[PDB]
Amino acid sequence: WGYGKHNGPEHWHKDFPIAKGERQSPVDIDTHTAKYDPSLKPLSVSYDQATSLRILNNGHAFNVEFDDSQDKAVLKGGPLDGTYRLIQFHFHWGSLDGQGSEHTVDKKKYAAELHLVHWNTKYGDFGKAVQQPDGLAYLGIFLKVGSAKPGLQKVVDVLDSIKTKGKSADFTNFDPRGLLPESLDYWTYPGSLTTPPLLECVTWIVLKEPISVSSEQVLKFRKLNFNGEGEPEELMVDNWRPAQPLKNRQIKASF
Ligand SMILES: [Hg+2]
Ligand SMILES: [Zn+2]
Repeated sequence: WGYGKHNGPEHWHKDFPIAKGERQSPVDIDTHTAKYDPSLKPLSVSYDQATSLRILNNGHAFNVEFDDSQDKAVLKGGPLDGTYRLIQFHFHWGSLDGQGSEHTVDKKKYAAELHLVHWNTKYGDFGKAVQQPDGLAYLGIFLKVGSAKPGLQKVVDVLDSIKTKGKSADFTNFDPRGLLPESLDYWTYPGSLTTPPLLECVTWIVLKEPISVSSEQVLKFRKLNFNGEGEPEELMVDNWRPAQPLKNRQIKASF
């Protein structure tokens, strides 16, 4: 699988039949159809004790991994029931500033999309959460081109080190709190992973307010390689999956 024409999203259904499931992600968020649910509690993000370990190029993105052997960085409140632990974060960007996001608002697409992945700690490990309908919690944050995001530069500088697939580098003392928008207002719906296995275990929480980043910041992303070292260079761009059918699902708003 990949994002090319011969291994693109439109071919995933052959290896991952679930790609044609009933609760697939991403979806288009129709702000007029979204239903404001008053009984929705405020989001609770506690990343003050977060501990990043490394950054890795897995061939379809770059992952910032965190230490989740303890309730260091947690996500609770909101639509969620219990504690969810931060395991890793990654992005989805385009070839141009006109595309890159997996999620869209009123059919609009952003430069990129930040996804912070959390697993329901009553399941004890990550591997077991994927086996549950409420095993994961995803924080979707949209990125627009404008002013530079200061708290994102550490990441942008290390990319040269993980240019190719398989590469990794130590990445400690990184505070994810520098990547959140001002407001925690969100939309929530039942979904899945936007990459194979495409398991339908995720509880989506897409924040309303986007974070701006500079054109030179987004450009560093696009300099990454899908390919492994010593292989023909295939730039890591357009690593996003097209919106899927909501199929009866309902998208709720906290605002
Ligand atoms: Hg699941
Ligand atoms: Zn993602």
